[PDB]
Amino acid sequence: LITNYLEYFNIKQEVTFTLNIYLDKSREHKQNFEDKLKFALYSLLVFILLGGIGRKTSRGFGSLSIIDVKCYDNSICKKIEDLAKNFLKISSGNE
RNA sequence: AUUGAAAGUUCAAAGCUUAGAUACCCUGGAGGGAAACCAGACUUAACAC
Repeated sequence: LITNYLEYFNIKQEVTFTLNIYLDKSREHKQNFEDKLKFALYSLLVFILLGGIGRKTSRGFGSLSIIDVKCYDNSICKKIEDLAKNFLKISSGNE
């Protein structure tokens, strides 16, 4: 009971992680792979911008924030790289 | 009324004897127990005011 109670307080502030994304190229452009993938990368950006990880993300906990994005295949993601660079500096709320 | 008449190719007799469907021969080669999946959802009640 004490272990179960004390583990609950392992809450840290500012957990920082690196999310790598690998891609299987062997899975070809079957019908619409490239656009499906681009839409999925946009969905990932929208997740990083509007959602969080873990429990009760609907109440602010686990809120995510971008620190650095780096593309490695421009032809697929170079419109997500900059569009996420669009969040490394936010002067005011209206912006 | 004929170079005729008469005359059982018959009798006895084991397709038997010896003889190994045996000799050589890998159920082996190839093949990812993987694929997908949020430990998460939410506060409510009571009376006082």
